[PDB]
Amino acid sequence: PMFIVNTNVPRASVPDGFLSELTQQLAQATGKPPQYIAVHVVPDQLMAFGGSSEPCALCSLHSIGKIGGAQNRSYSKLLCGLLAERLRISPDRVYINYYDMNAANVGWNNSTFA
Amino acid sequence: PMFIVNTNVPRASVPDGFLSELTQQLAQATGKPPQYIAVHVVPDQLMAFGGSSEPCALCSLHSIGKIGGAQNRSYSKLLCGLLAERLRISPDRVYINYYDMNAANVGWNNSTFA
Amino acid sequence: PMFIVNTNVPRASVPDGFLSELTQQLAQATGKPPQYIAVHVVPDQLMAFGGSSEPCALCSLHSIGKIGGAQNRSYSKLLCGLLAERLRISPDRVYINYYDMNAANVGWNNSTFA
Ligand SMILES: *C(=S)Nc1ccccc1
Ligand SMILES: *C(=S)Nc1ccccc1
Ligand SMILES: *C(=S)Nc1ccccc1
Repeated sequence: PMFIVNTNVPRASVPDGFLSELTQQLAQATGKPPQYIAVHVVPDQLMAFGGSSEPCALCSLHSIGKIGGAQNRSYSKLLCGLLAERLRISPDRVYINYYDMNAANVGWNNSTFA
Repeated sequence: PMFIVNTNVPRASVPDGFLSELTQQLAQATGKPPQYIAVHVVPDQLMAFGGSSEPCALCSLHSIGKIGGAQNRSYSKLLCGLLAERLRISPDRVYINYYDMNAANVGWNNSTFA
Repeated sequence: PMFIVNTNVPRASVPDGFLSELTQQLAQATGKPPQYIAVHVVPDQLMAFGGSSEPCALCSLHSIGKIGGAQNRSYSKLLCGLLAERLRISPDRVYINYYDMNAANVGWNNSTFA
């Protein structure tokens, strides 16, 4: 799986260890090996949520399976919790788009996962 | 909707009020409350369109429904119009990817919209 | 088609000519005139792959059709090859998400491709 967070929170407000914590927590939540988890944090963005420039985030999670109603609710609780506790972003100012990728549509190591 | 614009136009050429204008115009265009709308503008990018580094944009619009042939043509006229007027980007150097998201695949406020 | 690369490799390590090379190589690979090809490279990113911040890349390729098992394997060999040669990123630290877009869901020039 891969997780991207885009936020208007400044770079200096992203704590040491944040990418490592995301990696560990995503491994735990998806049950997948941390070796293949990718994470990407993009601070200092020009963004608004509900017309307001208070702290917010727009995120994506891509996974080959492990995407669905109950799973995505669990991921949202986990990820909004992390964004609130580490970046001080209110959960009601976060969107996360979930993508269930077909293995044939994910490239890696000169080939695909199919 | 959530609207993201990535462009090689520099930050100083993005006019004051642009995020709010995008929010207002998308609210009016989708018939939705502005409290739902998220906007994200990413200037100063290293990009090319047709091999040329003249002003261009790569964009995404995500919505839970309200995505379809006629609706997407209307969004494109609106959004290319704003990019032309405000960022001086030719409409034939803009791509907008439209995504019809399922409510179960959009996280918000510790849960999803399902 | 549109190709986006997000990487932790620094801006100075992206060769002059890289966007033009990507455009030409993708034109040849997708069978499309280069006038339609968009490319976007995002260096200096805060990212990790497998918990490590060694060079890595997270990419996307969007196309109206011409996406599938064998085609995507060929794109992955091409694109991982270029990232390895030009940016010195190991192919096993690259993900490429492939998206088969419907023509009605791609805006361009005040309308869509439908
Ligand atoms: C998870 S091991 N990685 C992943 C899943 C889906 C798309 C890209 C990467
Ligand atoms: C477009 S109104 N944005 C949107 C719709 C539904 C849920 C969240 C955001
Ligand atoms: C290639 S003609 N351009 C393209 C394909 C898919 C989505 C956006 C742009």
